[PDB]
Amino acid sequence: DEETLMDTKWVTSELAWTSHPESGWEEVSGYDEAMNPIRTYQVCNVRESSQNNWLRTGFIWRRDVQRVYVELKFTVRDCNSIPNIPGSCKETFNLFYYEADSDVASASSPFWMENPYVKVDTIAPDESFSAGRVNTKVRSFGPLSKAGFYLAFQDQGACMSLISVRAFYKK
Repeated sequence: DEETLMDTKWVTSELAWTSHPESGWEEVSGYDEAMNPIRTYQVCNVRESSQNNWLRTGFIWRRDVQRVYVELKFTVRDCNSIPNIPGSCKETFNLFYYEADSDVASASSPFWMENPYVKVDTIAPDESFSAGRVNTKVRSFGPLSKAGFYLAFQDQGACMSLISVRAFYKK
């Protein structure tokens, strides 16, 4: 038994998450594996140096949940399949969370807050398009003690697409 706290596939308009910088992660009209229309995020600045692209979700109320699970579905381009690629190309991204007692963040505020985004994990693909298949990975974090949290993603020079994100808890 499970309950969903947030799912990107619920959204029919726009996620309108916060990209820092704007030239990094980009929201796009996309498709899941079953060709449901859904909102996706992508980033692929593979020929530029010094990439540190962050993306932060909206605020998610945690209820009374101690440990949150996060299901990510994503695709990654094999670095070595990209013509004349610099050696800095990456194939992983990082997942973080940020606990808060209220929706303190703002897309107009500076991105970095008093407390750190706390790392959940470095996420690697099982398969990368080179052809490969959509990757599905589940990670968790906690114990939580504040009213809610944000999730956040860091790219540093990969070419990938975040197809969906679902935060849930196990009952």
